[PDB]
Amino acid sequence: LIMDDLVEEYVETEEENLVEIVESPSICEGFVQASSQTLVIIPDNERITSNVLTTFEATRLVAVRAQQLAINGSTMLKKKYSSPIDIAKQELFNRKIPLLVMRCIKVTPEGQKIVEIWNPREMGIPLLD
Amino acid sequence: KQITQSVHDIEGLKQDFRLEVGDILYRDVVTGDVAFFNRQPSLERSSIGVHRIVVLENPKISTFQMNVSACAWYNA
Amino acid sequence: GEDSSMDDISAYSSPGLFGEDIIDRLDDPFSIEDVDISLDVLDNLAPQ
Repeated sequence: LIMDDLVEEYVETEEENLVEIVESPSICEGFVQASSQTLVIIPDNERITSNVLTTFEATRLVAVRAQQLAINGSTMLKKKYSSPIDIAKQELFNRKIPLLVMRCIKVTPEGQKIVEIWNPREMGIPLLD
Repeated sequence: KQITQSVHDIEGLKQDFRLEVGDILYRDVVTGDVAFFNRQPSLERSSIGVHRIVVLENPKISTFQMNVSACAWYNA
Repeated sequence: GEDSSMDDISAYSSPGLFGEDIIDRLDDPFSIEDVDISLDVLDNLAPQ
């Protein structure tokens, strides 16, 4: 009985050189749950990130708005359009998009999330064309 | 059909006669649609790009047709 | 000596190459293991 089509064999050859008494409490250790964070919004005069939307952020805004226009139907465009993509794009260009860009720069160990909330209607818009 | 949370094939929608708001329609690709165009191996950043679809209505054609100058993106 | 009943059936297959007994750990320089390209589109690797 020639079987053939063997499952081979697999070999790993390397080493991972990853460079007060105590007992078992259940509350001092463990706690897989992470502490709830508090949102610190950096004041509008202390924001040091770009006031021009990146192509990534502008694309994300347009995509989110287009999806929400696919589920909803409300908009502020005087010129009506037949596609949610067009409506969202013109909403971004006309500076009437109902979305905010939150840029997170910190995770403080005290459970503090420091963010900069940027208004796309006041921001510069990249090429996108 | 959002009202039924079900997908219907197009043969059984004679009683519909219309689509309601909230319905999702899966329509055929038309000229002007965006498509992702990719050659393996995908070595460079340009190895996947988005092209505007140009539907070729000749039933005797089965290839993907691209301008020759576009091949530099995919090393094709 | 003259028996073949439990003859080692590996020695029946005469050696084909020289160093068949040496286990070599360097990977094959022609494998497509780390190249994630489909089998049907292997023609894209062809020269011209």
